[PDB]
Formats: sequence, C-alpha cells, structure tokens
Amino acid sequence: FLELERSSGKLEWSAILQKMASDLGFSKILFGLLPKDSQDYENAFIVGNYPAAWREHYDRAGYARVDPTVSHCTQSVLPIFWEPSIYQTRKQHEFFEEASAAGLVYGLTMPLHGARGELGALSLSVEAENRAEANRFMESVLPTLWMLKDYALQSGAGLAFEHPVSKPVVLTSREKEVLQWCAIGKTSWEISVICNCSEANVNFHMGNIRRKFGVTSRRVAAIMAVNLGLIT
Amino acid sequence: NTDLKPLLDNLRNATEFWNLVKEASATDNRSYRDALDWLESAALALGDALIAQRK
Amino acid sequence: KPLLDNLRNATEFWNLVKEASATDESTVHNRSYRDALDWLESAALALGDALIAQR
Ligand SMILES: CCCCCCCCCC(=O)CC(=O)N[C@H]1CCOC1=O
Repeated sequence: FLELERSSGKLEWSAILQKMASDLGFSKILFGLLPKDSQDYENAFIVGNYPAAWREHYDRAGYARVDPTVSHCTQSVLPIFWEPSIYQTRKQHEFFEEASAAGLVYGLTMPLHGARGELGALSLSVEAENRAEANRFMESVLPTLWMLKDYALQSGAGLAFEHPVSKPVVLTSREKEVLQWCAIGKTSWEISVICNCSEANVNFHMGNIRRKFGVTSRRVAAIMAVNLGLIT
Repeated sequence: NTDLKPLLDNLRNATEFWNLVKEASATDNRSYRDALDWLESAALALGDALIAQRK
Repeated sequence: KPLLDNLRNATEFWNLVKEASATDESTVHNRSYRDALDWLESAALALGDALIAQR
C-alpha cells in the first residue's frame, strides 16, 4: 500500500510495480514511457511482466499504430477499459483476437503525462471467468490504482531515460536456494523448515541478498533474480 | 562538517517507517517484514559506508 | 555520535560473520546468527530514533 518504495534502479523499480500489481490482484502489468517530443514507440522505455513473446510480436508487428489504448493516451488523461467497443476497425479486431491469445483480454490502461512532457501508458490486466466479473473487480480497486499511476509516473520519469551500469551479482548455493523459495511466497520461518536451518539463518541470508541487489525488501529482490534468469 | 554520505536520512526514513508500523498494535503481516527488511538493509548500507573511515 | 561506531562494529561483525557463512558449510550457527541480526536492529533503533529529534 503506502510503502511507496521508489528505488534508484530500473530493475528494482520495475520489480516494485510487478509486486504491487500482483498484490492488488492483477496478473500482468506494463509500463511504457516516451520522452517529451518523441513518437518512436519501438524505441521506448517499456517494462513490466507481460509475456516476452507477446512484447516481441507486438513491436515487430508495429501494434502501436493499431492499438487503441496508445491512441487514447495521446488524446486523454482518463483511463480506457479493455471493452469490445474500443476495437472498431478490422485491424483492431485482429489485434484483439491475437492479444487474447497472449492473455490480455480484461484490463485497463492509465495514460501517463509527466510534468516535463513525457508521454506513456500504464497497463494492467486481470484474470477472470467473465468480463462482468473483471469489470466489477477493476471498479473496486480503481481509486487506489488511480493513485498508483501518478506515483509510478513521478518516480519512473527520473529512472526511465538514464543508463546506469548495473554490476553483476552472484549468490552462493545457499543464497540462491533460499531466494527461489522466497519468490514463490514462503515466509522466512517456512524456508527454515524446508532447508533445515534456523530462522535467523535465512533472515541473515536475505539481508546479504538484499545488499547485493541494492534493494530494501526481500520480495522485490526475489522477482529481480528471476527477471535476469537467476532462479526458477 | 557535512560529508558526502546522504545515507543517514535514508536510515531516518527506514527507522521512521518502522516507527510508524510499530504503532499498529492489535491488528493481526507483510508490512512488518518489509519494515524490518528496510531497517536492516538501510542500517547495513550505512555500516558499509561507516567502515571506510581511513583514520 | 557514540552510536555510529556501534553500527560500524555491528556491520563489521555482520561482515565478518558473512565471510564465515561462505568459508565453511554453515557449522557456525551458534549464537552468532541471532546476535549479528539482534545487534544490527538494536544499533539502528538507537541511532535512528536519535536522528528524528533533530527537526
Ligand atoms: C504512449 C505509449 C508509449 C509506448 C507504449 C508502447 C505500447 C506498449 C503496449 C501497451 O501499452 C500495453 C497494452 O496496450 N496492452 C493492450 C494491448 C495488448 O494487450 C492489451 O490489452
């Protein structure tokens, strides 16, 4: 909730968005941001947990020209919901069918307009059995996610267009062991009985792991490792 | 003097966040863990900077 | 002031025990896992609360 932890790195900042999206109930989340007077959507700051196969197909097909939500973001500041009414033309109909194969059927996108002219979009998708159930859930968390859009825009605008040199991290056999167990949601005590160690032992290892990544929370560091193909 | 280590204020925010989460008495948490993790990580980050003293 | 050195010693103790936690496969549990964790929190809590009285 209000633990507005804003890091100084792209990877951690992206991990906190995925952490907050899953905590709210959303399965997938995407954050896009473009500099002031830029119109090149392929060369844009895009982060999140969308399927990598879908993101690659999306850019190769130039879907930013057909996608109705990015067109909506250039003209409005109000959200647009992934309703069948937003896909009008024939190309947008094919876009909806293929996007669903990637799992993006229900959701919404929040248009981003920064103070220095940045243009972007924050997309969140939800898994539900029907559109009526999905629409009821998104309406329940719509006010809280409305605040998340502006907080992610203000904190993300500073780290979107930098190019920091990340230093490679490597963990011991024990550290990489307790981290993948923490990634699936096991608390510190539960990892102690699985690995047959004390609870202070696993808490000591997570502290070293969090310093190696440069983070201030274990759950954020856990999803960061799987982003670089380190665990699972 | 004022050194080039704006980490003490970082620890102040981590301890104050722990100070805010400690007020929730009788609430029956993931917020407690993050508060402790931030406190340990912030204090440990200061300590690694607090050992490069060089006399 | 006489709290920063405590954090400096607690971090170096944490840093010494972190080298011992990857020099021999554990076998160094003892009181050292808890006290290293216990010492870090106490140093941050005493130092951190002192950094909030200075508005
Ligand atoms: C102002 C846009 C900045 C650049 C953003 C590039 C587009 C990234 C794709 C995106 O915005 C997520 C999205 O629109 N998902 C929709 C479309 C595909 O699946 C959905 O439901």
